[PDB]
Amino acid sequence: YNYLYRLFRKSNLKPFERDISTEIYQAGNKPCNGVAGFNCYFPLRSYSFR
Amino acid sequence: VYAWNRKRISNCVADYSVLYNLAPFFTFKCYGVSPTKLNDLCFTNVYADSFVIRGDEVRQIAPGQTGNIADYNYKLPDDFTGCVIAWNSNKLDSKVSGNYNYLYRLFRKSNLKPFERDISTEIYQAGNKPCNGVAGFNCYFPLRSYSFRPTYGVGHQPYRVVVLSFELLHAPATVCGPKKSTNLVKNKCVNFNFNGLKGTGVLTESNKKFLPFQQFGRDIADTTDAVRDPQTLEILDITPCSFGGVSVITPGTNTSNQVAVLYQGVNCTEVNVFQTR
Amino acid sequence: QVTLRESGPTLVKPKQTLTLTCTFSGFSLSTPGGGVGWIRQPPGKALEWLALIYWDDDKRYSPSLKSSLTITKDTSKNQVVLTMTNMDPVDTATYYCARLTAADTIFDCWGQGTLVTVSSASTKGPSVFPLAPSSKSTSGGTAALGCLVKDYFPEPVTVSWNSGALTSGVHTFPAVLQSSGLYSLSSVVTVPSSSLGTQTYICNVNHKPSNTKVDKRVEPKSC
Amino acid sequence: ALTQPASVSGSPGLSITISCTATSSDVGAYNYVSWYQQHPGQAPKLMIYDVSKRPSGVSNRFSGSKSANTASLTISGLQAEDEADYYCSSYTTTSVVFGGGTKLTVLGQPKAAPSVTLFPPSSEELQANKATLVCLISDFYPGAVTVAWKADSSPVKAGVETTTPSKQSNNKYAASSYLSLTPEQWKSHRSYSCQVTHEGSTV
Repeated sequence: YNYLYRLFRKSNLKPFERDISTEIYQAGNKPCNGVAGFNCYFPLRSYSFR
Repeated sequence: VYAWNRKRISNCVADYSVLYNLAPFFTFKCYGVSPTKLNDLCFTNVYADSFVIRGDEVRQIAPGQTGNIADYNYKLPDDFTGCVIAWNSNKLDSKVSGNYNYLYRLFRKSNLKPFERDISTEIYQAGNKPCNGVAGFNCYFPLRSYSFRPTYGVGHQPYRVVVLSFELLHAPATVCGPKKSTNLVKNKCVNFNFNGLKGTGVLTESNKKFLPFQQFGRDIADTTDAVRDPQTLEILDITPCSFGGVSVITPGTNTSNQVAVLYQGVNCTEVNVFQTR
Repeated sequence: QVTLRESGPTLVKPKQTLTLTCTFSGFSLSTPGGGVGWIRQPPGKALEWLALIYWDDDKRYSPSLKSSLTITKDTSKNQVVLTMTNMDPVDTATYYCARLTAADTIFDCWGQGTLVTVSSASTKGPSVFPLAPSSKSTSGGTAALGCLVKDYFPEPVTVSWNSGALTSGVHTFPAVLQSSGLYSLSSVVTVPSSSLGTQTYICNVNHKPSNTKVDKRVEPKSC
Repeated sequence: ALTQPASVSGSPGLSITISCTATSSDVGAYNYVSWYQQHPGQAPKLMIYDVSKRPSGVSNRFSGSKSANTASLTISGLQAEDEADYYCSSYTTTSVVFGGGTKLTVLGQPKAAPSVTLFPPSSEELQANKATLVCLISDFYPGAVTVAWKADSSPVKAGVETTTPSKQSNNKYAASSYLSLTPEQWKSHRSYSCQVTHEGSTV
C-alpha cells in the first residue's frame, strides 16, 4: 500500500505532467460512475511486493 | 476439461467489442498489453481454447497458479500475453441429479507442461504391484466426474472459460482489428488515411480508370494523386491543400504605412481584389 | 409458439403400463438446456414432479419412483412418450408435460392436461337426451336447453351447442358423482327465446373414451 | 419440501405477499425459484421465474424476492381475475419440488342471487323410465346453497350436494342440482317445485 501503480489514462501524457487523477475512467457509452463497466476501471493497480 | 478444444483462427477481422454486448463476462482479466486498447492491435497467430470448470477454480487460469486443474489438466506458461473470458453457465450446463458430461483429471504422475492436452486415459500406478486397472483400490481412474447441480451457490457452478493465445511474434500479421470508416468529405481539404497512406489534400472525384487490382496511384513526380475508396469502388483524386507564397508590397516606411498583399499561386478564392497571372 | 399437446388412452385397465405421449411443436429439442418433463396434479392437491428428459438422452426420474417411470424421446417425429407400470388407484390425476427451456425458467410453457381415472371401472355408454325448452323455460326468462348426457365413468368429456359457432352461452359445469359411481352433465346454453324453435341445437357430446358422438335435438313439449 | 399458506385474503387495490419457507431446505443456496398460476379448470402458467427478473407477457404487478431463504411473491393491485392457486418451485438435490398451494380470496364483491331454472324433462326419457328433472342454479358469490326439492312434501336432495366452485369468467360460484326422481312416482308428483336457499337470504 506504500508503493503503487497507476493504470491507463484517457488523455496522453506530456513531458512533466503530474497525473494525480483518480476519478472514473471515461464512462462514455455506459454510465461507469460508482459501478465499473466494460473497459472502465479505477486507474489504480496496487503492486505486490513479496 | 481434459479434452479442451483448440480452433485457431487466422486471416480474419477480430472485433472484440462484440463480446461486450453478450452475456455478462465478469472475468475479463486481460493478462497482456491492454484490455481497452485492443481493437487497434493486429495479431499474427491467435489460438482460442475452451474448457468448463467450477466457480472457485477460475482464479487458476491466470499465468502461474497452483491447484488441480492448473497443474494436471490445463496449465498456462508465465508468458501468456492475452485475455481470459469466463461467465456463469449454470443456466444451461447444470441439470438435476448432476451433469456428468464434464470429466476432469485428478490423478497425474508429473505436472502438466505448458500447452499439453492429455487425451489418453490410463489407470494410475502404484507401488510393488502391477495394477492393470480393473477394480484395484490401490490404483484409481485418472479422470473424475463433475457434479454440476443447480443446488450449489457461486463457486461450484459451471463456468465456460475461453482464452485467446496471442503469440505476437515478429512476422507478417494476418488478424488485424477493424477500424472505423468516417463519411467522406469531398471538395474540402482534410487529412486522409486510406489503407495506411497518410497525407492531406482536397479529395475530389476523378475520371481515370484504374485496374481491378491497382489500389493506389502516383504521378510523374512520385506523389499520390489518386486512390480508390476502400468502402465504395470509386476513383478519387488527391490534390494538396491550397498553399502558396506571400509577398508584401510596401512603398517605403518613410513615405507611408499602407501595404499591399500578393498571394502568389491563388485564384482570389482560396484566401480591393484583383486577380493577376 | 410452443404448443404442448397430450394424447393416449385416458381410461385403461388397472395394473397396466400407460402410454401417455406428449407431441411438441414449435421448437427443437436439440437446443442446449432444453427438455420436456412430466408433472402430476391430483384432484384437490398440489403439483409433483415425476420425470424429465434432456437434449443429451439423459433421463432424470423422481427418487421415490424409479422402477416404473421410463421416459423416452422420439425427436425424429417430435413425440415424447412416457411409460409407467404398476398402476394403482392413487395415481388418478391430470398429467401435464411442460418444456424446461433452461435452469432459470423452470417449466415456462405447460400443456393442457389429460385426466387418467383408472381405479376399478371400465367405460360406460352415455345416454344423450336433451331437455326440451317448454313453456316453463320460455316464460321463465331464457329457455335454456341442455343435453342430459349421463351414465359415464370417464370424467373428461366436452360439449358445445352447434359446434363451430356460438362459443359463449353454454355453462359446462363439472359433473356430479352420485351413488352409482358415474358422472352426469347438464350444460345448458344461454340463448334466449328469440329464435330457437325453428333452428337445430346439438350439444355435440365428445365422450372420447367411449368413442361415441350422439348429436340429437328436441322439440318444445307441453306439460 | 416447501410449505405455502393455505388461505390468503386481500382487498381490491392493496398488496399481499406469499411465503415459500425452507422446511428442511435441501435446496442449498436456493438460487432459482419460479412461481406459477393455475385457475380452476385451466393449466398452470408461469408468472415469474428468477425473481430478480420476470418473463415476457407478465405485467409489472407481479414481483418477487428472497431475503435469506424464503421466497415471497408481492402482488400489487388486486382484481377480480386474480383468485388462483400459486406454487413456488425449486431444484432439490435429487428432484424438482413444487411445494404446496396458496388460494387467494379477494373479498369486496356484492352478494349475487342465484336464479332458479327448472328445465322440464322431454318426452323421450319418460317412456324409458329415466325421470331426471334438473334445477340447475348458478351465479351466486357466497357459494353455500341448499336446494329444497319437494313436491309439496318433505324437502329432500338425494345427490344435489356436489361442492362445485366453478370459478368462471364472472367469478361467481355455480351449483349443480340433480334429482333422484323415481320413474314410477312421476305420475304422483304434480310438478315437483324447486326451492333454493342462499347464504344470508335464506328465504
